Amino acid sequence: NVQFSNQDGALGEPANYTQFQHVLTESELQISDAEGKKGNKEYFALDGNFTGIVNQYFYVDKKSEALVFKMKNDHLRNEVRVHKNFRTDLPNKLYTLSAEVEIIDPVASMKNSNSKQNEITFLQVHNKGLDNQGTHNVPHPLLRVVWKEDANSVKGHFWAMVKNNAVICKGSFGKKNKDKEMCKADVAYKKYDLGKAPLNKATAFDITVGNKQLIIDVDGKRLVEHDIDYWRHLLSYFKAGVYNQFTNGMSEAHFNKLEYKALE
Amino acid sequence: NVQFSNQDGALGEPANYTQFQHVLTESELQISDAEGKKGNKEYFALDGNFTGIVNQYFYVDKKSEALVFKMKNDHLRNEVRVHKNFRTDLPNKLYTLSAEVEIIDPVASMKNSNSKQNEITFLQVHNKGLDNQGTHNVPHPLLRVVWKEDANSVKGHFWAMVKNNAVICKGSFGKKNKDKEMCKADVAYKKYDLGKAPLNKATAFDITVGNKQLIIDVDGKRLVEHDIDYWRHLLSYFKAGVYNQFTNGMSEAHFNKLEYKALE
Repeated sequence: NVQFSNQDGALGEPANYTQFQHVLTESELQISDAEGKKGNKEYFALDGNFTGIVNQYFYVDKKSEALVFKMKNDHLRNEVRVHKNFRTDLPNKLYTLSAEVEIIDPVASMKNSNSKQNEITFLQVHNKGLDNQGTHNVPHPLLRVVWKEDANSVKGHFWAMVKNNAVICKGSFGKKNKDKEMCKADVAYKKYDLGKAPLNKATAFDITVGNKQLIIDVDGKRLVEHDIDYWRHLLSYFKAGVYNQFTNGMSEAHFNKLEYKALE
Repeated sequence: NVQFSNQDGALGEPANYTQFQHVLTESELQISDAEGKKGNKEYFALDGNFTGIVNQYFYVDKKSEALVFKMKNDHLRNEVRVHKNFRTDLPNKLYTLSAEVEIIDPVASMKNSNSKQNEITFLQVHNKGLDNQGTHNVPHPLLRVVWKEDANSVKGHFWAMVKNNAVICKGSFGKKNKDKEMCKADVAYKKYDLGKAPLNKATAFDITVGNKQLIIDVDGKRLVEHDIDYWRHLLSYFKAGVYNQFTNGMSEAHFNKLEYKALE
């Protein structure tokens, strides 16, 4: 049901913008049908060919040349997914996602939200599983970089939400773990305050995974340096865009820059 | 109702024999009620205190001073279980189980066996799981060292059955995997012929786990040297005794030597 159109030239087509071409070649698009049903998502450019992949939710702004990701409704998404499923535990192999991002009027996006979370996730490190096929996938990402509306009265900061073990804590395969100490919100996740999100300007994020480390630089400052030995068996991958943890509004993220690099 | 008895002195008590004291202090006993239900098991000596733990199934033969393990019925068990749940992937930590074992008249144990397997497992490396609590236990041991009746016309040989991935292939948590290629018998397992099992003679087994390697010496000859990078996340442990994969018989193994050694 996802439809593609540049609105007769109103919207720039991402594959035609040189600064995004290489990360698109390395990725596919995973995007919800915004008129569709909760949780739905569809995959495009499975081979990294983004020719003609553009619409009102995924496009390059012709004036700013920002790569724009939008999506509406709770738990729908719109994300570039870098194909490499990499090991996170090897000393000679480091994988880096570099973005400059501005979240556009996030307060308005959430003005009608009935969610207790009220987050926009715009960068992720997820796990594929034990192998490239997703065997024993853990349904929790290693990392969500979010814009969070209100974290105990701290308004509008970026946060890194870090899964701090490899334990399935929800769903069909978490029934035995759900109520254990390991699956408590305070144990299963480590939260890093990445500072106030500014309006009208971009913030640089550099996420480096490998050598049993999750590293995050924010505007060039090292804010996360987290050992992930516990994650060593899980092949992992990058996503960037938007994924909604709020109800009844439209999220909007502008990427001035989005690059992927593997150092082996 | 697992009961203990030295049969008024007919049977030597294992805790009183110096060559076995240390391995017992580091272990517990996991033993079926031989009159009990399929798959049953009870635990004793949880603190490594084997005083008073002896019966017709688990005792020291007074004349040979052989540590004897016996058990009857398919998939009933009688094993010592070393308590250390160790990492297998670290270069500076090696864990060794050293045994000298004779399988007593195994052909007669399996006289009336209706099993396609017809094995006696007497040494295992199993996994606890991600943690010391058994989270996400994989219900497949890394290693079973077995006496096998007939392996494609090869009779009475010792074998190392090595689980060759970390995939759950059976039970409630294996439904999604059990029919996939990774779970096929000749994919999930690597089988090492460890040579003919001699009668009336003991055989030396030295199993070393650590540094991403599973190593097995038989009579001082290096017959298994298996990379176990795939297992790196699974805390693992040693078992020795008898575990029956054959029907309507009594297994019996005699351990002249049983030592556990951690080199950290």
